[PDB]
Amino acid sequence: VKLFRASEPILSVLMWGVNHTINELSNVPVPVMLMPDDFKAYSKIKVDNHLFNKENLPSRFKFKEYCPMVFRNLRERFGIDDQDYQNSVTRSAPINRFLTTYDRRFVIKTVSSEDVAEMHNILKKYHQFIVECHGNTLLPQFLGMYRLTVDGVETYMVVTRNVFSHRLTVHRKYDLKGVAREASDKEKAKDLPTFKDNDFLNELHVGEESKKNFLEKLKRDVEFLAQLKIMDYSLLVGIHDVDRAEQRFFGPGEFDPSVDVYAMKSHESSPKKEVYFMAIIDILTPEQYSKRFNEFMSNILT
Amino acid sequence: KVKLFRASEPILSVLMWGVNHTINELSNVPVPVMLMPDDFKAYSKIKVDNHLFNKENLPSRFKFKEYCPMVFRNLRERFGIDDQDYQNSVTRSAPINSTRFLTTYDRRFVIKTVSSEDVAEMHNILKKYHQFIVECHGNTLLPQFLGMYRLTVDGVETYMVVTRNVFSHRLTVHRKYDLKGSTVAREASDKEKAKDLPTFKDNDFLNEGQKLHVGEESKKNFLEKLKRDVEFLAQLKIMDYSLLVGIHDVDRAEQEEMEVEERAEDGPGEFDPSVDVYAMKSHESSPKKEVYFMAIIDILTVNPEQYSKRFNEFMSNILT
Ligand SMILES: Nc1ncnc2c1ncn2[C@@H]1O[C@H](COP(=O)(O)OP(=O)(O)NP(=O)(O)O)[C@@H](O)[C@H]1O
Ligand SMILES: Nc1ncnc2c1ncn2[C@@H]1O[C@H](COP(=O)(O)OP(=O)(O)NP(=O)(O)O)[C@@H](O)[C@H]1O
Ligand SMILES: Nc1ncnc2c1ncn2[C@@H]1O[C@H](COP(=O)(O)OP(=O)(O)NP(=O)(O)O)[C@@H](O)[C@H]1O
Repeated sequence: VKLFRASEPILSVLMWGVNHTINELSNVPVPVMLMPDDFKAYSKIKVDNHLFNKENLPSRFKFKEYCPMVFRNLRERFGIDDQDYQNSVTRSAPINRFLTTYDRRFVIKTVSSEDVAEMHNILKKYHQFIVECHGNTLLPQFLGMYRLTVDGVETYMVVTRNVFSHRLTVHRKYDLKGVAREASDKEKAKDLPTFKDNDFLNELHVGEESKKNFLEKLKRDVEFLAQLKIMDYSLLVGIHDVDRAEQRFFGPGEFDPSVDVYAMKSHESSPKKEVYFMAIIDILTPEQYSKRFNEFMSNILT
Repeated sequence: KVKLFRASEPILSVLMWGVNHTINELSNVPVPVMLMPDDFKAYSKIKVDNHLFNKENLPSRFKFKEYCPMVFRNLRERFGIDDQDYQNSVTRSAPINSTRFLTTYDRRFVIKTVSSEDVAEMHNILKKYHQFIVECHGNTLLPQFLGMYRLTVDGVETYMVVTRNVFSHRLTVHRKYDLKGSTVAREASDKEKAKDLPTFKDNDFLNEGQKLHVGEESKKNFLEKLKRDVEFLAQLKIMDYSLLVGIHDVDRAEQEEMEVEERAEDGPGEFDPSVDVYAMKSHESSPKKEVYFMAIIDILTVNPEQYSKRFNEFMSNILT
């Protein structure tokens, strides 16, 4: 029995909604190819309950899903099962605009109508690239996109794969832009600092073989982004120090590569034993920035 | 596994979609200790406007509304009907027709199109009808109401009520009567009489000498329901409802089926009573071995009191 209990009503609708669309999809055959109309398509449902089912949901709400077929394809191409995706959103309320699913597998980002429009502008080209690179990318993985309507207010959301491990704690964020920007004495007053380029140089050893696959990947992504006149991303980086973690059951530095899709173990010949997470984030908003950024990352490996 | 909701008309698709939708929704909703007053004023409404998506069987745009869902789920429970079952009967394959007199593909349930006025009359009587199904434990010749819906397709509204079938989902009806016990000439038409399975009326039955012989403990259970049922209806300003009577001929049912097997080369007279709920066997010492099906239908200078009494006498006499 899926109650849709959640702190905010808007969260209840997101749960209700992901549940609804995925069940509905399980009844729509998986086609032999996507079609052009699939990229212009959506699903809209308006609910009006009167004296019924009022416990966790609002009685009146709308739920809209953009290009359901495309995103179910992307999901597949990212090795994510629909039932799993559904369980991660519905089984428990997502948690703390930036959300994670209760199990930390997926990130839910609130976005503007301009973003949704930008998404539409890039989606076919972006899909074709996921095909061509067989899902092996450092680009953000777009899992679904929705418009919720609660109390006449519209809210747009994109679901992506979390960059960080869903289990392994993180101990240092780095948002790497590639001009100077640092961390705020106000932001450094928080438990998990979001440091930038300048702070990174002021303060990663994966080997020479993973670099030969990371950079292979990263450079092709950055190319594709340029040609989309997309600029202003970051590369998000995470660090998990194993030793500190220690201070039936899993173990230290133990992770599932098919789940924590961005996770990289450290070399043997390397200072502390740690697990890194790296992927490209925030792409919804060219060549200079791609050369200037691609070079910054390459200068952070050995 | 995949439910296409494929059907002869878009309206039936939407019917399938909607029964599927609501039963599924309902599965996420606990089962209450009691119903509350508002449960009887309650409804669910859904509006779908898909665009370029999922258009093979459903329309892109439709509405589905279910009346007092909690109250019908409860009716279903008291009539010994699982919601998953009910749902599979409506959604596994398209219902078939006889819009706008359908049966589920498996002949368990009947879907009747009704009027707006009918839907109103259901609301009027619903609180009373429910309480009646309570004190009578589900034992009644009255219609078993399992659901009530409004469909909107092409901006047209269609009202439908689901009942349990009076007839067997398995055994074959070879003859049927619709009886009111009226004073007026009730006979089947020239057109009716030439139909495949004509719906005969009071005077046909009478001028035909048929009695039904069910034998005592059956006759008693039946007549007791009838008295209680019709007295309930008369209480609720209800008139013009009929006793629906189907006859099944076992012998003819053993030969007809023996014709399919033969041409296909190129128990008998019994039924689960928990399923065929209005069926009674013919009396041990009767001519033909027969199964009857009898229920009241159509409840949505004569007044209701007199019609209740009258109807009851005629009915109480249709069978020895
Ligand atoms: N896939 C992901 N996995 C884990 N964390 C993520 C993921 N995507 C985004 N984030 C986080 O979500 C964040 C959004 O960044 P936002 O920093 O607050 O930038 P900002 O410009 O400084 N704030 P704003 O004023 O709203 O523009 C960062 O903390 C990211 O680490
Ligand atoms: N054109 C419409 N658009 C949307 N809703 C409508 C429309 N027309 C009728 N309705 C609603 O559909 C209903 C269902 O039919 P209505 O039969 O008379 O039921 P009711 O008996 O009035 N329900 P209740 O008051 O609980 O006894 C109406 O009351 C309206 O709520
Ligand atoms: N529960 C039921 N099971 C099987 N048949 C039913 C059931 N309820 C009603 N019927 C049908 O109802 C019939 C006669 O009345 P019903 O007519 O179809 O309403 P009506 O269309 O308003 N009046 P009419 O069509 O002229 O007889 C029978 O022939 C049955 O086919």
